[PDB]
Amino acid sequence: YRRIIVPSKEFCTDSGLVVPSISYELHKKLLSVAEKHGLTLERRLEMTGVCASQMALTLLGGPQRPTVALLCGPHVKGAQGISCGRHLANHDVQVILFLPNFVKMLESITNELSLFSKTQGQQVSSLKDLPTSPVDLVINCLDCPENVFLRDQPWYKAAVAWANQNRAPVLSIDPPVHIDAKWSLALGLPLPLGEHAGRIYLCDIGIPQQVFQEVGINYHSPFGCKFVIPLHS
Amino acid sequence: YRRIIVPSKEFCTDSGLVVPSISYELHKKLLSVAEKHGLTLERRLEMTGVCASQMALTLLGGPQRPTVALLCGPHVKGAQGISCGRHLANHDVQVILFLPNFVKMLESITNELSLFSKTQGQQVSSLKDLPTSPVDLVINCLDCPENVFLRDQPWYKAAVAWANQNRAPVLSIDPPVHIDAKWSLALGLPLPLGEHAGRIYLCDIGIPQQVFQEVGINYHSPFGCKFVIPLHS
Repeated sequence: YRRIIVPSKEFCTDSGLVVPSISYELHKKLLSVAEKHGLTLERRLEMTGVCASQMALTLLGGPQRPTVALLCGPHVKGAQGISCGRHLANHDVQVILFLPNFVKMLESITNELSLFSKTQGQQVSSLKDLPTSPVDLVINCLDCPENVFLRDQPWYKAAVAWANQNRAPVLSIDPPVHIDAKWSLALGLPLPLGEHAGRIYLCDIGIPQQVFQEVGINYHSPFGCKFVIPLHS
Repeated sequence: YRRIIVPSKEFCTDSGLVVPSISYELHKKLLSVAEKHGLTLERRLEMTGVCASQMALTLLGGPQRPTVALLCGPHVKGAQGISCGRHLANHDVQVILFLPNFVKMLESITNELSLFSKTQGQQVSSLKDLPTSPVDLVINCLDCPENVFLRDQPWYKAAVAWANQNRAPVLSIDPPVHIDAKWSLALGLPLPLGEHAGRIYLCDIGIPQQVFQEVGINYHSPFGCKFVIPLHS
């Protein structure tokens, strides 16, 4: 039944609990309020990396080491990818992180890269440095909602072309609404993601119940004991 | 076999991998270097809360709601308990958090309580406000290594007495070396915890391989695909 009421796609859990989508703006408002009450970006980046890497370890079978190609953009969504990549590298996954070069440094990127640099992971700026043969998993964090001209950039188009030619299944962490992912990972509550997001999962990102209430969402947890759950149309 | 070499108790994993203890001083050094490289306290508090709550949810049976009494001190170890408590509350566990009153405020406590206040959790400063009947789980975060006189304090002795009389099993998150815990949770690498720690588990707190090397530890992950693992003598 319906325990989450928003003030547009609707999903349900394995147990039948309805989880509706929220708009980009309401998701942004929710996170801002969460941040005001002490759930900082750095905290969320850390938790998102742990919980995403747990999901990806499940996708990798979770018993040579499996190989993951991580495709990150120069934005906060790409920083979430680097966190996930560091946690995977910490757990003996062969991680190759692609991130194009840029000039305007971003705090979250700088911080995640600093920790990633101390792992056995490989950071590359060229798509040619990525494996030729299909990897076990591609993780896609190339696109960000705030960069409307990002999808027109040659570097982006090449990265997408690389993912399509590799043949490994694609997990997209926190993709935008408008690469065909095998799976996609929504955070907190889903945006109205469509068929190109593939199999949709939801990740808990630490948001207390009353933060939802403050933005006019009547929220009850759809997670049970799990931090990442499958969602169905 | 031995893939973790330190410059004192030794544990092993289910698969036979040897995990040695390290001194308090080396553990402190390890985390300081981790911090220097961007693994801030706030990130670790969030991660520790997630992974400890995941462990606690397994102890709770991982399916009325289960009930947890959280006993925290006015210190960083107590802040780790509050983090675990907020994550449990987010997952529909009935959480009652004990923290005694104090005057010298602490950033980590303040930030964790701010988030916990927005959950359905209950914060209390009196032991009489805790259940009269056995709860499902007691989580102990009462003691901290930095305070040698803490155990002499009436408030602490009372809290320990409360835990001993409740009948519920006790999980101790990150206890000091010198309450008989059923299980204890070590972080990153274990201290030489003895028999009063009960069944010892190790939690991944997100520390990259090369941070260990910088403090003289030849480290290889004992975790496999798990973020919390049981250790045996």
